[PDB]
Amino acid sequence: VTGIYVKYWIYVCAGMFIVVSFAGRLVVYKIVYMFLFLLCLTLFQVYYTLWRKLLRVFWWLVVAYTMLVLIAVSELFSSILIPGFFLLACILQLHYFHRPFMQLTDLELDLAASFSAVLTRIQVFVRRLLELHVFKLVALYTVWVALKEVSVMNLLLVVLWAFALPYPRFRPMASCLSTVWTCIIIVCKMLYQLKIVNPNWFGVRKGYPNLGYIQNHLQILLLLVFEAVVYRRQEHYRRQHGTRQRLDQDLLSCLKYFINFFFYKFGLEICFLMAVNVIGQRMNFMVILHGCWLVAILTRRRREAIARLWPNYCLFLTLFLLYQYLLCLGSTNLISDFLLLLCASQQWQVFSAERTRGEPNPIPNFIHCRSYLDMLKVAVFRYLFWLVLVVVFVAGATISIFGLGYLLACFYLLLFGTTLLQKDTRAQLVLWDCLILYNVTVIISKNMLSAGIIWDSICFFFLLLQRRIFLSHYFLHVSADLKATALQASRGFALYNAANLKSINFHRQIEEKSLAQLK
Repeated sequence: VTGIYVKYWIYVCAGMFIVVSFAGRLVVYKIVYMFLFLLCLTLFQVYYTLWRKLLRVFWWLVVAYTMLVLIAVSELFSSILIPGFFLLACILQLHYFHRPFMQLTDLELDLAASFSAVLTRIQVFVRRLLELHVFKLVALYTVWVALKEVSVMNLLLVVLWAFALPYPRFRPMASCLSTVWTCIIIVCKMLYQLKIVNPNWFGVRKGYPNLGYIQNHLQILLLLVFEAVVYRRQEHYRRQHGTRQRLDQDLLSCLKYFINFFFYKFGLEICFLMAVNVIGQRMNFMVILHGCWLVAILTRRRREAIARLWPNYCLFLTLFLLYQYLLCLGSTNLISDFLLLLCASQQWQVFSAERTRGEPNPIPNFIHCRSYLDMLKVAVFRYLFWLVLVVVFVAGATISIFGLGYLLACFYLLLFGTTLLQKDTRAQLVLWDCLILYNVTVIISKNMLSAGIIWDSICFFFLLLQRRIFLSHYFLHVSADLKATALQASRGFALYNAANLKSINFHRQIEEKSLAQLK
């Protein structure tokens, strides 16, 4: 208990600074003290050496605050309980928790196993997803900036995020510099709430309540500081304390080999899917140019020429995003377009990972006999190639103002699916590319009207999934079934002939016995 009472210092101080607002109007009394304290904590964290080594600055800030507030000054019973207890909690830390909470941060009934293992593994996955939470901080930053209320030059901070997203030379330096620029933006935000207003690059919204007009920037710089705290805890956990082949034992190892590499050879597919959702949601000629370049970057075949266009993909993203935000300035569609740029940035990052029969060999074993692969592995590998025609048909249901062509297409496919696997993969991929092209025509065609987007997008999604299947040497042994089932049919026909001959000569003898009985 003494560790929990001697370590919980910085978060409780930030809680005092967060609940220490609204003791008067916009002055140096309540809010500006907490703003300067959060800015001092930001300078201590981003100065890369005062993460826990500015106890002189902490004690001197407590000393200056208590000295000015105690030698300077129903309404006089909570402010002395606010800042009086602020100085009292600073001195109570100086007597209890300024030595222990700052010295330990140096650099020199069986739920307990699930609790500790989940804590350590959630910390590890939270670091690997704290790169992704720098991305999610960009996400919530824009989703509060351009989707709820415009912050203090929100275009500038979201633009810092915007060129921070695709570039790894920016990311470690520009992450801390973005925390510093968001802290300076919060300083300029709380310095803009003055009372001399005398009542397009400022947007002074005249913040009334003096608490709500900072939380979209205070929580933003605080999320960047939570990322900085995760980086510091990453350094601390580094100083202290599935395989691509071992997935074939159970479904949890499949989930481990999935979660480690969920975007690895899946990425550009989900990129195109998010592009499809963006084109569906945006409804603009900007989305028409977006879909023109997206379908053009689909129009070449492999994962190699498009891999050369993928730095050019990041190039048109960086050419598009800032101009789009400033042109809307002087949307939520732009927020999900930034999410699309985030997925494309992730792909542009991890494309060239050259660090790292065969697995095709246990697969004809793995079409009937597995621990738990086959129940899902060939339900994927066989019982989706028909289900795609079901979702083609329901896309032709809802609304088919012209969807009859893909009804006739799934008619041809529904007749020809037994033998289209029996084609070789060249013509298979030819006809699949033809089919996905004739799909992605119609979405941009339904963008040229100035509903029914989701079923076409889901059809497209399953089409990318089967394209991954139809390349794969994992699928070749499911395809090897079809040569056998094409060959052995006449033997089964002769088996039905022999079985019904057995039935007829089973019934003739019964009738002979009954006629003998009657005679």
